[PDB]
This record gives sequence, structure tokens and C-alpha cells, in this order.
Amino acid sequence: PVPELDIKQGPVRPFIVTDPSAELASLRTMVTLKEKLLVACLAVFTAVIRLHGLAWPDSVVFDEVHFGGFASQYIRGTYFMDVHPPLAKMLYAGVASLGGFQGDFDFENIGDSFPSTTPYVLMRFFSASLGALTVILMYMTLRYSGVRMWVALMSAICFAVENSYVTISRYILLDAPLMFFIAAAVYSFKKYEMYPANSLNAYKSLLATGIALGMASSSKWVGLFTVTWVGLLCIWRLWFMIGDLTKSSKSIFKVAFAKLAFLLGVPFALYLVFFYIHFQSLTLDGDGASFFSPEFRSTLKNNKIPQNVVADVGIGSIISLRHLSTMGGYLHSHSHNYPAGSEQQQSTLYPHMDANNDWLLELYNSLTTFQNLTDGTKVRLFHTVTRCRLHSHDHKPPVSESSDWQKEVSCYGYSGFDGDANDDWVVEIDKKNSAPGVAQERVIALDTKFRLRHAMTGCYLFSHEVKLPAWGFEQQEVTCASSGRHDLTLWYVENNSNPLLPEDTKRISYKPASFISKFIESHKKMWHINKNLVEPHVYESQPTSWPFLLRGISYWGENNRNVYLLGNAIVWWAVTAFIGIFGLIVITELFSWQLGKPILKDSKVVNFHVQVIHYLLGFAVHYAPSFLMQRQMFLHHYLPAYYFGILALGHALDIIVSYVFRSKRQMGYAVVITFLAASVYFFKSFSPIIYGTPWTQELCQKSQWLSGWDYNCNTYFSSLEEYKNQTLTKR
Amino acid sequence: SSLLRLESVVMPVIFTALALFTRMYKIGINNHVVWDEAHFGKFGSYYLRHEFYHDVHPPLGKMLVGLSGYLAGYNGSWDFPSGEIYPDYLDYVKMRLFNASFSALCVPLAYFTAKAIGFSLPTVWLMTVLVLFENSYSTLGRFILLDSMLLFFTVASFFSFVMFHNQRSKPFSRKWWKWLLITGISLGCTISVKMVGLFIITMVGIYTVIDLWTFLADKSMSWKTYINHWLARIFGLIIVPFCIFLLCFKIHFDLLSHSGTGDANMPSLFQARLVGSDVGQGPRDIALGSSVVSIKNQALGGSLLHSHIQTYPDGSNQQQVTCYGYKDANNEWFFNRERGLPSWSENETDIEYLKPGTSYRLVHKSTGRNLHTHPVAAPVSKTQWEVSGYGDNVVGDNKDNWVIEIMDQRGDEDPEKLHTLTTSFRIKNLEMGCYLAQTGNSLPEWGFRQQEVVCMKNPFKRDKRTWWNIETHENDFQYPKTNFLKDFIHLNLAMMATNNALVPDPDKFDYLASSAWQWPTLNVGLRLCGWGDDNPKYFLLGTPASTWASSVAVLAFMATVVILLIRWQRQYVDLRNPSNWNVFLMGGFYPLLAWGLHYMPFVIMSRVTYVHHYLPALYFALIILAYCFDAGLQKWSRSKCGRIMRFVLYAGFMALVIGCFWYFSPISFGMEGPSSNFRYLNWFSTWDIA
Ligand SMILES: CCCCC/C=C\C/C=C\CCCCCCCC(=O)O[C@H](COC(=O)CCCCCCCCCCCCCCC)COP(=O)([O-])OCC[N+](C)(C)C
Ligand SMILES: CCCCC/C=C\C/C=C\CCCCCCCC(=O)O[C@H](COC(=O)CCCCCCCCCCCCCCC)COP(=O)([O-])OCC[N+](C)(C)C
Ligand SMILES: CCCCC/C=C\C/C=C\CCCCCCCC(=O)O[C@H](COC(=O)CCCCCCCCCCCCCCC)COP(=O)([O-])OCC[N+](C)(C)C
Ligand SMILES: C=C(C)CCCC(=C)CCCC(=C)CCCC(=C)CCCC(=C)CCCC(=C)CCCC(=C)CCC[C@@H](C)CCOP(=O)(O)O
Ligand SMILES: *[C@@H]1O[C@H](CO)[C@@H](O)[C@H](O)[C@H]1NC(C)=O
Ligand SMILES: *[C@@H]1O[C@H](CO)[C@@H](O)[C@H](O)[C@H]1NC(C)=O
Repeated sequence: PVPELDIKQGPVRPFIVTDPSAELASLRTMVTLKEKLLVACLAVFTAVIRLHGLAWPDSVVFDEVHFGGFASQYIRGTYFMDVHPPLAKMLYAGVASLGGFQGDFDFENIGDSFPSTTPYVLMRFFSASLGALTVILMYMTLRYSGVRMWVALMSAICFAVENSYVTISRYILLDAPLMFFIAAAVYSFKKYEMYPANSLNAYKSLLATGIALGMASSSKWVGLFTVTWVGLLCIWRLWFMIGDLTKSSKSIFKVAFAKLAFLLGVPFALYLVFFYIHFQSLTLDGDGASFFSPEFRSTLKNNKIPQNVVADVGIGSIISLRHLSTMGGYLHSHSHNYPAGSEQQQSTLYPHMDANNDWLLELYNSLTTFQNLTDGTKVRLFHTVTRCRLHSHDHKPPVSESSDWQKEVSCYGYSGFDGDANDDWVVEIDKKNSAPGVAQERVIALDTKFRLRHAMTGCYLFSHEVKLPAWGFEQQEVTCASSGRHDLTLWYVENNSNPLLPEDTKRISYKPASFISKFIESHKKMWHINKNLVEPHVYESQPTSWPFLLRGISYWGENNRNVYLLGNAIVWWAVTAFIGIFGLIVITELFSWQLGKPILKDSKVVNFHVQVIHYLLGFAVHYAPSFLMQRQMFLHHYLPAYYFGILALGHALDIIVSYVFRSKRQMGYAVVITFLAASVYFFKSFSPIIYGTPWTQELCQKSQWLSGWDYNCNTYFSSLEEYKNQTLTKR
Repeated sequence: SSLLRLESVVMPVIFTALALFTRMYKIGINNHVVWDEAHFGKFGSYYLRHEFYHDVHPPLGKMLVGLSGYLAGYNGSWDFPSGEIYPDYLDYVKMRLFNASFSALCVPLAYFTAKAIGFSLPTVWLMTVLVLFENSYSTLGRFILLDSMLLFFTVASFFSFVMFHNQRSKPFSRKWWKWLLITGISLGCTISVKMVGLFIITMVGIYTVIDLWTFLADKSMSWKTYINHWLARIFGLIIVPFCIFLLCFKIHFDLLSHSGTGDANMPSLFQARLVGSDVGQGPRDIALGSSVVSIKNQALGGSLLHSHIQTYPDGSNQQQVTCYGYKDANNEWFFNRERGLPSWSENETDIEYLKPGTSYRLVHKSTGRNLHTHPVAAPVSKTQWEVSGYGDNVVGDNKDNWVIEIMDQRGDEDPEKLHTLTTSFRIKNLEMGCYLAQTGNSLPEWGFRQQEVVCMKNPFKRDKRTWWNIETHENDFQYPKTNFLKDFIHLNLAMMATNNALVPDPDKFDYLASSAWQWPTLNVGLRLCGWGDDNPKYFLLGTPASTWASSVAVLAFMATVVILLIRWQRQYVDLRNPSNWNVFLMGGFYPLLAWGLHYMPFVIMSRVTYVHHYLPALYFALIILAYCFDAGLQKWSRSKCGRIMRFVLYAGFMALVIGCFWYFSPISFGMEGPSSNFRYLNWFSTWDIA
């Protein structure tokens, strides 16, 4: 199954050649009939296990409301905003519409029973079918990595039995398409490992690594960590190809440049194509695009974004300012008072268009002239509804009260009876962020981006992403800050109208959402929500507690049944026990190596350490960046790294059978049949926590090995016999 | 020969004299406090008045500012504000002379540094005029800063590092132990001036690891010699630079012993030890009834016991008892007798001393409810019950019984009774059986944003959260010395907490702050004083001959380790002789590793960073630039046209940093003009220099 090492003599030291023979390709593929028969038996067994009892939880489960509801948003066409890239939500939209789904069911909250109009068991069938194909991709990935036939059989049967993938793959979740394309990326890249890197088979494996790698990258952003894993693997392989002397330098640059083309240009190409189908299918405008720029929303149908506003604005014009950087922005002022400071009329950022967003630009000093808004024009913003100015007395801010900077601004004044110098706002056009031309000189609606400096305090008009809970709910704060951020200080004018201007006036509209701007803006909202996603979810987990399987996450509790994610613990603890044992044994092989003793003599131990560095590196690159994230995260974020852990433990069972029991392989098969038998026993005991099938309480109490995991253990009845005499409620 | 001895003698004093001229030319001209002379001058003034303070940075830099205060004829009486002129008794010229003397010693130490890391003789002169003629080093040398001190002990750390490397062939010699101990002392001074002096100790430490790694490969080295290498490196590379750090907190703690600003960052026993002592009471500690107290939690984050007049909207509708961290008259409490016994009256004769291990009822003074835990669960922590106040001396239940439990007694008195500041007591319930605990987190806004108070069933006595002490006593004695290691750990954790408070909000534009990618390529400078036409106005940026060519030498060497590593794997034998491998390893490689360790944390960390953070990281970068003249032009020394071209390329680039230092000289030498006269050296935008 694995060949001996082919080392040759360089001018200094022996080098290993990196051109695999055709025999290495023939020994590790399905060249026989018994192997195809065992892939057929593994697909029958996996297709029974991963697809048993489907549509028995006939209500929505944890994060089936999210990705199911977003699939409904793709069918309805109304735009939504989610953290995740589109392909493994739009893919459930294609699987939905292929089954006769026409929106019509907002996936609201956990427990809503499905009507007989929504195809969910076909979506559940798609998710569990990709979750059943990733088992066969683990078998073939492992066999391509250089592995005994029967040990890959028993380890992939041991992977179809893993509880966390049956829970995570059974429902409408992102990690079963995600895990399918990650498993297809390690699949196609290990198929690339065993080919001589010049033939057409190796470039077919690079093309499948590209489309599966960027089809993983466009499903969830942990696929970019598989791009990173494959990339570090390619630094490994190019290191050993530079080590190979029988390969010309032109061949090494050819494998490196074609590797660069198929492994970054194809993921970025498929990522841009899948965002093009995202932006191309999601054409309508709903409340999901509430926090996008009005040029972004200008591409969506059925708009309320103001189009054809008056470009040239003069003094005396009823205008409406809008904050640039914060998406929920208009200068707003309505008759409700503060609880602190001066308790005057409040100035807020209200995101929707009202009549209270109207402001007269009046001079500090009504004529028949059209005095333009030049750079440096001190004005007064006169709110036309509540008969008040914009006033910036130096008092305490409402909710940003711990600020030596950030002076507070309010609304108070009498038109013609109380007009003072503390209501003045010099217009200072930022000439960089405005488009050049007339708008860079004077104020143009939608085109210039000015800054209102208060004339008698020297402070600018400022706002940021903190709302106000006192009065005027879901409205942000307007302040007048000195040394506030220049990005958050920019204002621009829209929806202006004055009678001192003819009817044949040059109107202006927004640039209509170019795709690169659509793409980069959408990803700034992706990274902005993903960075600022802090919520109290009581089933939230910690990244340093994932490799020990304590305190798993809960899914669904209704009608005396529950669904809970806790992996196969006797496989989980052997994966991570093998992370510890392999780390310890490679430390003792480095100390034992340099101390004088020879290591890595037998080729099975060499391929063992090479491939477990390859898969331990997949455990590293898919789990170590989950420590440097300031967000909430659950046990199903360990699980892409856990796939590389069960690959590495697959090789662990291979080094149990193949090397340390060479003379007696019956005992190696005995270790693997006790590990596999204990794994299938852990599945058979914990089957009524996955499928949402009846346990009894006297066994549900006994099953909790650790006190960390706890899944409403008094939900079940005293015996199974009461489940046959039961009617079940539907929310 | 004899000429190289002449250059080796008279040339370090030419570079020394140009360092005394370069760093002390316009020291006493500005006559105003500047960038961080306002802070570190004040911190140095704290040592002269012997008043306690708190600051982020380790104290050896501030103690050397105070040492310059003792050497300047100054008693610390003038605090240092920003922007203001100097009083006539404070001679700031001695202190600027002191730190500019430290950079003026940083230049010849770079001469002998370059003399140690191989470097055929023109490279030593280029590296010495490269560290010497620089406006960034001569700008930040000019002031009362510990950036010059951090630069000096970083350069001294690398100099004693290579002077430790050069006797690797004769280990355990007098020179080996000599430069090993000088390496340890300079490394410990490098931490104790500023905490980003850990970075050099990473680099040296990595070198040490590599030595021990390759000492596994020596078949002639015995195990006794190898364990002696381990004991020598842990002594002179771990024990010594940590013992210097502890000695700096010994001169820090034992030098200043009065009260000052920032005194509230300490445990109250250490605050009671010092001479100010606004937290202690002389004659009596505590009694029954008449002793009005305010109870403090000894855990990091715990505060005073507060009871405001509102009630719980979630629970059994009793008074909210939380923990608040400022002085208030509502923080007052006293003890009272248990359930079943008649309570305290104001006309009693026996002043009863309290007994631990006996239940008592904690009665608030200004409100008048009983301390209690009631059988409704706590809001944030659902595991345990909720603490409230209920009733009076006669209204309540049997669950109001709270015992007093001795944990530790700080001597000099009777340890059996309850005391003030010398009794870490736990409070345990009698009927239920829970210890009074505190989670330290925040509450929702129903309780005016204060601390959570719980009562855990089974905590351990090794937890700091259940320990309480009496801080204020209300109706001949010296508090004992605290442990020096405990004051070390708590003051370092307070330094780390103030580093946690230094994270800026993204809504505010810090005009002074910069990002780490701007310090090479010179995108932005730094404005250090007031930019009016009266004072001479100084500016922080490197000479663009030194750090543009040095930055492209870092990018041209970080893509040279990779090329020599690829060609190493491609069976080339690059560096044959141990000389050029020694110049590669010590002159090129470890300044690249020290560049990354002194630079890459500033591009990774989320903290306010400035241009003056690049001054150590620039130094090793400059060494790389010297290496990009040493090995890059080493092949030219065999052909005579290559020799003449090599010496005019050394003299051409050296003359180019002479001319580029001298062109940008008034931003370090003063800019006495009206700030519009100096637009000729305003080459780029974001150089806010005119
Ligand atoms: C850890 C993260 C690393 C990230 C960077 C990774 C890779 C990029 C590194 C270097 C790129 C340039 C390499 C030039 C090396 C010249 C060696 C030589 O000149 O020798 C060449 C060998 O040609 C090579 O093997 C070069 C292999 C190419 C390296 C991999 C391709 C680069 C991948 C592109 C990535 C992006 C690069 C730009 C990034 C800024 C001549 O050998 P020969 O066969 O003719 O003689 C036989 C030797 N006897 C005589 C002793 C027998
Ligand atoms: C074989 C070489 C191939 C290359 C692979 C290299 C390493 C593979 C191992 C782990 C992947 C790296 C992921 C961590 C990287 C960042 C380090 C970090 O930071 O995590 C460390 C440790 O976490 C871990 O327990 C890593 C778990 C790794 C899996 C288990 C390893 C074996 C241990 C069990 C052995 C059982 C006994 C054996 C005999 C039966 C701490 O986390 P923290 O700082 O966030 O805690 C602070 C959290 N506050 C900030 C909130 C306070
Ligand atoms: C204004 C200043 C600007 C800074 C300088 C800029 C570039 C020059 C940088 C390095 C010059 C080489 C010095 C280090 C090499 C030492 C090893 C050696 O020299 O060995 C070389 C092998 O190395 C090499 O060829 C490969 C290194 C070449 C790297 C230079 C290109 C890298 C990319 C530059 C891009 C710059 C811009 C990037 C950012 C925009 C020959 O081996 P050998 O057997 O003859 O060794 C002597 C043994 N005997 C005594 C027996 C004969
Ligand atoms: C050298 C050659 C010959 C060829 C080149 C080899 C090669 C293919 C690569 C050359 C090798 C190489 C190093 C590349 C750089 C890698 C590359 C392309 C791009 C960087 C990728 C990155 C590591 C980082 C930046 C991107 C991010 C936006 C990362 C954000 C992470 C997340 C916050 C994910 C959240 C998802 C999930 C975890 C939470 C949500 O869960 P829930 O469902 O809501 O509960
Ligand atoms: C105001 O300035 C703009 C800038 O070109 C100009 O086009 C416009 O005519 C000016 N307004 C008047 C009334 O002249
Ligand atoms: C410190 O020196 C100044 C110099 O005039 C003097 O006025 C002041 O009284 C001195 N203070 C002390 C405490 O010696």
C-alpha cells in the first residue's frame, strides 16, 4: 500500500525525490472489485445512518430558523444581511425551489412545525446527503493519503458513526455543505499528492481542489482556513520539490505557478461568481437592507431611496442631512426632552425618512437671491416642524457621558426672537471624499461630503453607532465633538427644495451600486457584523474546551424529545488524545533524533509522520484562529478541525495495524475492532439525542458521563412504552 | 597593523564627540515641556518627593529620571504639566543633557557592536554614522524620556549579546561568564526601563534555545558540561535579568514611601504602611454597635459594600445591596447581635469586642436593613441565591445569621479577635450554609451599574473573592511590613490592568497616534510640542536616507534568508567560511529576528502606538542595512575597480546620510522659525511638519 522511500545522493546530503510512480497511484485507488464492494457497503451503511428517521423532528431546530429563513429570503428575492457567504444558503434555495418552495414560510423560532407546502425533508436530505458523502470522501481521502484498505473502512465507518456530524449534517445547517466541500478539498488535494504533478490527472486534482476549496470558501469563512491549510501544504511540497534534484527549476516554477493559479485564482474566481449569483438573484428590497448605503440600495427594486433631488442648494433651502459613515442616519429632532444635561429637544439619527428630518439653511448675518453654500459658509439649521435651531451648549452627553471630548448638541431657539452665535455651523467641504468638480467647491446634494464645524466652540458635528434608550427609541446620538474621527464626521445633503430656484433645475441621483462596490461594501458589513457579534447565548462554548467534549450545545426541545450536539466522545477523546500522544512522540523523536539515535527508518513510520503533520496542520489552521476572534462561537466551530483530527486518528489506527503489530496484525485489527465497536456502541446508546427519538429517563440520567453536558434530562418519560400511547403538540 | 590601531583608538572618540554634538547641541533652547517629558519628568519628580504613584512602565527609567533630578539640584517640588515654561530653579538642561548623554553613549556602543558582529571596517563606519546621524534618535535623545534609555539598554543588550557570542568557542571562560553576566544585567535593565524590553529577551532567548538545541548535537560534550550550560544560561539569562527587575521594584518600593496620586491601585495594607495613610486608624480596630465600618473585598475588582435606597424589581422586594468603588456615606455598616438576642441600644456601657465564629447581623446606618440572603435566585448567576437587606432588629427570620470567620491575621496584636485591615475574614451563613462571594462582573442598569453579590454553596478557602476586610473605622500603632513579592505581583498586575485600560475607542481620532506600517517608509511623523512661532518646534521622523534604505534592506534581507534557504535545500553551499556565516548569523539574521520581535508586536497589538516605539526596532533594521553593505559588497574587494567602486559606494552612502541628516537637521536641532520657513523639508503629505 505504501512504497519504500526513494532517496538519492545530492552533492552534499541525500535528497528524497517527489515524483510518485504510477504504482503508487494504482495501489491507493479503487482498482479492485472488493474495494468498490466495500465502498458500496460503506455507502449503504452511511446512507442508513446519516439519513435515518428523517422528518421525525417536524419542527425547526437550532440555526435552522436562520439558514432556512435566509433560503426563504433567496426564494422571495428580498435582500437580507447575514455573516455568512452565500453558497451554502443559496444552495438550499436551489434545493428548495427544485422541490417546489415559494417562500411562504418564515422560519421564525425553534419549534414551529412545518406546513405541508415547504420541502424540508428534501433540504434535510440534501444536508444529510452531503453529510453522507463526506464519509466516503473521508474513506477515499484516507486511502489516497496512504493507508490500509480495512483500516480506512473501519475508520470511515467510525466517521459515519460520529454523533456531531449526524447532528450537524442532519438539519438545515451550514456545516454539512461546508464540511462536504472541505472534505472534497482535502480529498482532491490528497488525490493530487499521489500523482507525479506533471500529468493531466494532477491538474484535474488541482482543478477539483480549486472548485471545492473555493466552493468551501464561499460557503463559510472557515473554508479560507482550508485555503490556508492547502497553502501551507504547498509550501511543504514546494520545499521538498526544491529538495528534489531530478526536477528542473522550470518544472518547480511550473508546478508552483499552476498551483498558484488553480489554488488561488479558482477559489477567488468561484467566490466572485457565487457573490455574483448572490447579487444577481437577490434583487428585491426588504427590511434586511436597512443598514446599507443608498447607492447599494439603488440597485434593488421597489425603492424608497430619494432619486432626482435638486443638486445645487442655496441658503433658504429645506434640506435633509444624512450621516456618511453610520448607515442609520438623518439629522432628526422631535418634541421629546432629555433626562440629563439641559433637558432640551433632542437631536437624533433616525434612519427613516420623516418630515422631522427637514432643516432650513439660514444665514447668520428671506431675499430673492440664491446665495450658494461655499466652503466656509456659517449657517443655522432651522428645524421647520418644531420651530427650533441646532444648539451646542457645553453640557453632558446623554449616553456617552464619560467623555471629556464630545460636546453635546441640542435644539432650542426662537425664529427672529432668539437667534444667537451658539447656533452657527460653518460648512467645511471635505475635498477628498467628495467627487471633484462643482461639488468639491460648493455644496451639491448627494455629491459633496461636508463637515459642520460649530463656529463658537470650534467643534465638529459628530455621530457614531450608539443609540438612545431614553426617548425616541432606536435612534442614535448627535454630538459636537472635537478630535472625533474624520470618517464619522462626514455629512451630506439630500432631499432639498426651495422656491428660489426654477423648475428646470439640474437634478442629481446616486451612482447605482457597481459590483466591486457592492462586493466590498457587502464584505465590510460581513466583517463588521462578524466582528461585533456579542450576544448572551447560554449554550455558548469556549475554544479551549472544545477538544475535551464538555458542555455541548442544545438544538430542540419539544413533545418529550430533545436534540443535542455532543460528539462521539470515545472518538473525540481519542482524536485529541492522539493530538497529545503524537505531539509527545514527535517531541521525543526530535530529542531522540538530535541526541544521536536514528529516527524514521521504516517507510510506514515516515508516511505516518508526514501525513499526521499534514493533518495535524489541518487541526491547527482550522482551530487556532478560533482563539483570535472576539466573538461568540459554539462547539460546531471545532468541527472542521475535528475532521482533520479524525483523519489523523485514521492514520493512528493505521500505525497501530501496519507497523507496531507487523508480526501479529490480528491484534491490530483487534484494537481497531474494539475502537470501532466502542464507537458504534456510543452511537447506539446516544442515538436518541441525535434523531430526536425516544429515550427513557433512567437511561438519560445514566448517559451523562460528564456533568458538563446537560440536555434537559427530565424531559423523557419513565419508559419507552408511554411513547406509543402519545399525541404530540405542534406549535 | 599600526594604522588600524590608530583608527581603532581615535575613531571611537570622533564618533563619541559627534554623538555629544549631535544629541547635545540645542538642549536648553526650547524652555518648554514637551511630548512625554511632561509625564516622565513628573514621574521622576515623584521619587524626589518620595511620593507613591502608579504607571504602566517599569520604574528603572523613571528612577533614572529621578537620578537625573538628584544630579540636577532638584527636589521634585514642581510637577510637570504640558506646554508650560520652566521655573528658574529647575535646570532642565542637566536632564536633557543626561538622556542625550545616554543616546550619546548609544552611538559608540553601536561602533563596538559593529566591531563585534564581523563587519570589515567600512561597514563599522557606515553603521556608526548610520546610528549616529539620525534625526529620530537625536530628536528623542534631546528630552527627558526613557525612550533614549530603552534604546541604550537595547543596544547594550545586543552588544553584550554578540560579545557573549564571540566567546562561544571557549565556554565557561572569564570572558564567557563576563559577557553572560553583562548580558543578563543589560537585559534586566532593558525590561525594567520599559516592558517592551521583553522583545530583545525573546531574541536572545531564541538564540539560547538554539545553543542548547545544538548542544545536543555535540558528541564530545558530556552531560555534566551540558547541564552546566543549562545552569549558566538560566542563571545569567533568567535569574539575573529577573533579579535586576526585582531590585528595581525594591528601589521603587523602598525609595518612595509617602502618599501621592494613583495611591488607590494598591491593597489597603500597603496603602496603610506608607507615611500618608488616609486609610488607617490608630487606637482601636472594631467593637460592637458603635463601630461604623465600610467593608472592602480583597479580590481584584471588589469594592466597598454599598446599599442605596432603591429596592429589587426582581425578587422578594427588599433593599439592593451591591458593591461600589468610591467614597460614599451610604457605604457605612455596623454589626449587631444575632437572632433571639436583644439588639444594640445607644446607651450601653460595655464596649464589647467582637468574637469571630459567632453569628452577627450587619445593619446599615443610613438606611437600616438587615444583611440577608433570600430564597430567590440571583439575576446574573442562576446557580446561587440573592443578597438583600430586610427589616430591622426585630423583623426578619432565622436566615439573617452571618458568622465571622478568620482567614489571616497580620500580626502585632491579638489574632483571635476581629480587627481593621489585619483581618481577612469570610462571612458565612448559619442556617443555609453559603459563603459570601462576589463574581466581579457587571449588572444590568436596574442596580445603577454596580457589582454582583452572591453566596456560593461550596467555594474553597483558597479563593480571593470571599475574603473581606475592614477599611474605615468610626466610633501607638504601626502597620506591619507587607510581603515584597506580593506587592511585586499586585503592582505588576495593576500595570497590566492599566495596559488594558489603554485601548482607545475607535470613535475618537487620536491625532498623536500612528500605526506600525507608517514608521518605515515615513508616512507620518510626530509633533512633540506647541507649534507657535515663538518656541523652537521639534518633530519626530527618521532620516529618509537611513530608514528607507534600511526598510528596503529589511525587505531585501527577509527575502534573502528565504533565497539562501531555498538554495540551501537546492544543495548549494552558500556560506563556506565561519567568518561570513558569523557575519550573516550575528550581523544579519538575529537583527532580522530582533527587528521582527521589536516591530511585529506593534503591528499586531491593539494599543496606542506612536513613532517613538520604532526607535529600538529601527536599530536592528539599521544593522541589516550595514549587512546589506557588508556581504553585498564583499565580493568587490578582490578586483581593484570593484575596490574603488566599493569604497566610493560606502563613502557615497555615508555622505548621503550626512547630507540627508543635515538637510532634515532642524526638526531635531530646533526649527526656530515661524513654521512656514521649514516647508522645504516637507516632502510628503501626512508629514504635518509646517
Ligand atoms: C513560509 C512562507 C513562505 C512564503 C514564500 C514562499 C515562496 C516564495 C519564495 C521565494 C520566491 C523566489 C524563489 C527564487 C529562489 C531562487 C533559487 C535559485 O536560484 O536556484 C535555482 C533553483 O530554482 C528553484 O528551485 C526555485 C524554486 C521556486 C520556489 C517556489 C516558487 C515561488 C512561489 C511564488 C510565491 C510568491 C513569490 C513572490 C512573493 C513576494 C537554480 O537551481 P538549479 O536546478 O538550476 O541548480 C541545481 C543546484 N546544484 C547546482 C547545486 C545542483
Ligand atoms: C504535530 C505538529 C503539527 C502542527 C500542529 C501544532 C499543534 C497542534 C495542537 C493544537 C492546535 C493549535 C491550537 C492552539 C494554538 C494557540 C494556543 C492557545 O492559545 O491555546 C492554549 C491551549 O489551548 C489548548 O488547549 C489546545 C488544545 C489542543 C488539543 C489537545 C492537545 C493535547 C492535550 C490533551 C492531551 C491528553 C493527554 C495525552 C495522553 C492521553 C490556551 O488558549 P487561550 O490562550 O485562548 O486561553 C486563555 C483564554 N482567555 C483569554 C479567555 C483567558
Ligand atoms: C541602499 C541599500 C539598499 C539595501 C540593499 C538592497 C539589496 C541588497 C541585499 C542583499 C545583498 C546580498 C547580501 C546578503 C547575501 C549574503 C549571502 C551571499 O553573499 O552568498 C551568495 C548567495 O546569496 C545569493 O546570491 C542570494 C541572495 C540575493 C538576494 C538579493 C535579492 C533579494 C531581493 C531584493 C529586492 C530588493 C527590494 C525588495 C523590496 C522592494 C553567494 O554565495 P558564495 O558562495 O559566493 O559565499 C561566499 C563564499 N566564498 C567566500 C567562498 C566565495
Ligand atoms: C505558494 C504556492 C505555489 C501557491 C499558493 C498556495 C495557496 C493556495 C495559498 C497561500 C498560503 C496562504 C497563507 C494564503 C492566505 C490565505 C488566504 C487566501 C486568505 C487569508 C484567510 C485568513 C486566514 C484570514 C482573512 C480572511 C477572513 C475574513 C477571516 C475571518 C475568519 C472568520 C471570523 C470566520 C467566521 C466563520 C465561522 C468560524 C464563525 C461563524 O460560525 P456560525 O455558523 O455563525 O455559528
Ligand atoms: C455658487 O458657486 C457655484 C460654483 O461654481 C456656481 O456655479 C454658482 O453659480 C454660484 N451661485 C451663484 C448664485 O452665482
Ligand atoms: C524645593 O526647592 C524649591 C526651590 O526654590 C524651594 O522653593 C522649595 O521650598 C523646596 N521644597 C522642599 C520641600 O525642599
